[PDB]
Amino acid sequence: QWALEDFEIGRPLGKGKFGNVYLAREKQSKFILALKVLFKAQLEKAGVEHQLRREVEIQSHLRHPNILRLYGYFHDATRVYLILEYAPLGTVYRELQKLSKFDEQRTATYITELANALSYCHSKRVIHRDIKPENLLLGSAGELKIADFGWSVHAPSSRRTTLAGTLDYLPPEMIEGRMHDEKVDLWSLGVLCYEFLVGKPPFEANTYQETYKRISRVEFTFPDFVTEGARDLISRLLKHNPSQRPMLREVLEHPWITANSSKPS
Ligand SMILES: Nc1ncnc2c1ncn2[C@@H]1O[C@H](COP(=O)(O)OP(=O)(O)O)[C@@H](O)[C@H]1O
Ligand SMILES: FC(F)(F)c1cnc(N2CCCNCC2)c(Cl)c1
Ligand SMILES: [Mg+2]
Ligand SMILES: [Mg+2]
Repeated sequence: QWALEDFEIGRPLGKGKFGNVYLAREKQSKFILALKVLFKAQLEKAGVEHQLRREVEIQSHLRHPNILRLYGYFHDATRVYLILEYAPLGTVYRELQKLSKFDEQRTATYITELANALSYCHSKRVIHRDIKPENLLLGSAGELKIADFGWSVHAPSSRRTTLAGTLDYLPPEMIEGRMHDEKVDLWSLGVLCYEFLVGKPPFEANTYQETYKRISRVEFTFPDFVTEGARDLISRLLKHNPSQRPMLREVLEHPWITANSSKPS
C-alpha cells in the first residue's frame, strides 16, 4: 500500500535505540504525521522482530485519547517505517528538563491521564512495561499520550529479552527475571509520580549494580517539600509485593489525586 515516495520528510523529531523519528507530510492528503524509521539489519542483529510485530499489532488496535495512534507500516529492504500520530508538544522528558520539577496540579493531572490509559490497556490484559518520560508524548492541548509499545505483552509473562539500558522504572520482579503481570505498570506509575515532583527517579544511582540493589530493597527517601498526600500515594505504589500495589481505580480515587488533578476519570 504505502511507500516512501508517498511522503515529504521534514525535521527529526527524536531518536531511540532502533528508532529514528521524522516529521512527515503525506503528499496527496497533506496529512501531517510522524514516521518512525527502523533499520532491518539492527532489528535482526538484536533479534527483536517479535517486539516490532507486537508493537504494530497492539497499538494499531487500541483506541483511547491518552494513547498514541499507529496508522500503518511498510518496508523497503533496508528499513521498516511505522506511521504514527504526530504529537506536537513533544515529550514529557523534555518538559521535565525545561522546568526541573512539576507542581502538584501538573503531576496529578498527568497521573490521571496515565491511569486512564493504563486502565483501558489492562482491561485487554495488555501490559506496557516500558513507561517512562521519553515514551510519554503531548498532544496539541497538552494532554498526555502513552507511546512506544515495543516492550508490551499479554499477562502473565516472563522476560525472554535482555534488559538493554536503564533499570530506573522496572519493579523488583522484572529485574530479577521472575514472572510478572499488570502490577508492573503500577510500580512504574509510582516511580513516575516521584520523579515528576522531585526531579529525579527514586532509585537513581551511579552504576547499574547499585541501582539494582536500591530497587530490590526498595530504598527510597523523600525530600522535605513532598506533601503527606503525595507520600501516601507513592508509598502505596512502590511495594515489593505486587499484590499489595493498589488497583488503578484506587489511584484515580485517591484523595490527593482528586484534590489536585484538573481532569476526571
Ligand atoms: N509520534 C511522535 N511525535 C513526536 N515525537 C515522537 C513521536 N514518536 C517518537 N518521538 C520522539 O522520538 C523518540 C523515539 O521514539 P520511540 O517511538 O520511543 O523510539 P524507540 O522505540 O527507539 O524508543 C521519542 O522519545 C520522542 O522524542
Ligand atoms: F498518511 C497517513 F498517515 F497514512 C494518513 C493519511 N490520511 C489519513 N486520513 C484519511 C483516513 C481517515 N483519517 C483522516 C485522515 C490518515 Cl488518518 C492517515
Ligand atoms: Mg522509546
Ligand atoms: Mg522501542
